[PDB]
Amino acid sequence: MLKKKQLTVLDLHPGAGKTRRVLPEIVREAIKKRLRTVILAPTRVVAAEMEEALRGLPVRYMTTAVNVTHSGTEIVDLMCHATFTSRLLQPIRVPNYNLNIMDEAHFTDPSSIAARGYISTRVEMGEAAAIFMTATPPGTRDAFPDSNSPIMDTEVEVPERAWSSGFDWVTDHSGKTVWFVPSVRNGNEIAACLTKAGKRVIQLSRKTFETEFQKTKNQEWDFVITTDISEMGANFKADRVIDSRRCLKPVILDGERVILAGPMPVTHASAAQRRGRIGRNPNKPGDEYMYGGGCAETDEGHAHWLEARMLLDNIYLQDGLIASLYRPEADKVAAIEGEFKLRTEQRKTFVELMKRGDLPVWLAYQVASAGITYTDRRWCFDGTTNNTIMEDSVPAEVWTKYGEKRVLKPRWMDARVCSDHAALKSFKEFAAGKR
Ligand SMILES: Cn1cc(C(N)=O)c(C(F)F)n1
Repeated sequence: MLKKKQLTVLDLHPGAGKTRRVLPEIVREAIKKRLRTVILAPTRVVAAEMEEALRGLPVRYMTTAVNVTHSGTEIVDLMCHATFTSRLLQPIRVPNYNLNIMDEAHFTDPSSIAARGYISTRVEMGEAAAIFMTATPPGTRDAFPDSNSPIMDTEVEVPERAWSSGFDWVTDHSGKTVWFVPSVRNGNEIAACLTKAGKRVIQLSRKTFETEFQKTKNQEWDFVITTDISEMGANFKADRVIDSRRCLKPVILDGERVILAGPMPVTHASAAQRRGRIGRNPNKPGDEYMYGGGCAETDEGHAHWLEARMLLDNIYLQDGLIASLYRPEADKVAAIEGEFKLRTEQRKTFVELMKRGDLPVWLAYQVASAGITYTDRRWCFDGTTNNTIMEDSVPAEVWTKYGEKRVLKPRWMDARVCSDHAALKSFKEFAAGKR
């Protein structure tokens, strides 16, 4: 695996020990061979788990999720996917790693797709080796891969709203269930229904995942309601998955706005990862997977792949060369390489709108490319009428940095800024000049 110009897809089935058994073997070998190595975790939670698997090996943890005193001498770095791409974007020197290891390498967030693109391009250039660890590489068509123990698969109608009758099987179960919903809002409704029926429910989503995931260890629970973020290496001591088989797809319409389309079917890779939360313990056969729809290749035209191009157009590789997306996932977007390359000052604005601004990549790009500076929030208020953001069926309002109450009506409307209460709260703070 370790030879220059090699990219290896380590596609052992879910729970086959890629992270806890194989990875430390790869790391030991890398250190013996004096290969400057990076290890890329999808989440802080995974980073912390990796620390436990690698304990006693000389690894620099470039994350506050791990409390360790480094020697200074480590030639192996560990950071999150997002942190890697973030450092590439910024005017900070990122070592040209000889070996690049991506765990949970199916992650479809823009920064992860961009990271794969950059790393695979380095490998194709002859510069580096890489190892992508995932049970579900890009374009997999198998939603039902092998497991540590047999799984009972059943196609069944799964509720997506509060119910009073007709789904007794949901609540009659005495074990622990992980339930994949397509959005925070939808999970909130199902969670409230389960709570009303006497169940203990934890909810997980991107923004809450570190904090809330700990509750799954510290408290007793009957249900975990989660979005697709729990596809990325989240482990639960569960005996059932309920899978709506549904997700939201950000879609750019007319180059002009972003909508959250669907809910619509998940990919085969996502379904397999959802399912792969269970069947993990060879001493507990008969874990259940209840699934409420089919799969489809809904990554096609999904905005994350275009956003990944926006990231990659703005990462230095060599002169004017631009990294390509990783070949198996490169046709998911119709983009011209370099179309999104920004001049130095607009690039810095772009970066800052993502990093400090916490805006979606697409939105950050619209603002930066328009020649707007990071602190200039006039664009949050001067959109067309149909860009009015609504909060409880009334237009959302903030007090501007000038102290004037105005309706939130962004010049570029990206649905992700108001997909749930928390998101809209954050966008309100942004529009007000509060970060
Ligand atoms: C990516 N790449 C750039 C060069 C070069 N230095 O101009 C070469 C090699 F064939 F010399 N590969």
